[PDB]
Amino acid sequence: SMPEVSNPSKPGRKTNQLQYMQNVVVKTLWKHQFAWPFYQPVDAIKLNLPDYHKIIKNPMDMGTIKKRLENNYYWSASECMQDFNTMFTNCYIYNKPTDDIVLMAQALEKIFLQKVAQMPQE
Amino acid sequence: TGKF
Repeated sequence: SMPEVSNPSKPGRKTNQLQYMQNVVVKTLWKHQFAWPFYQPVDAIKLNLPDYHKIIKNPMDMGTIKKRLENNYYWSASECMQDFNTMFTNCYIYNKPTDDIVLMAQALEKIFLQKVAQMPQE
Repeated sequence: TGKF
């Protein structure tokens, strides 16, 4: 199923960094011409990737990340950054080195890190 | 199989 975007038993809040993650990082990446394969969870049935969940045990996508930020799901920007890293790393692990989507992920991840390098201090 |  889709990853959880809310959890009443997980401590969450909205920090200055987390608002930067929502209003600068996600916004910048979402507008990128390479971002669309990351907008929604990988649908291994629709995409005919029958072994996707054999190889990838912790799926993540930008749609989930954006909803978690909207729900104040995270306690720290660190947690949100790790979700982005999981999303990109999953793509490198599952797909072929020569696939377009790997190149697209590499260009998106570089922008993600550029923006994180300018995140405000907590 | 695979993506693209």
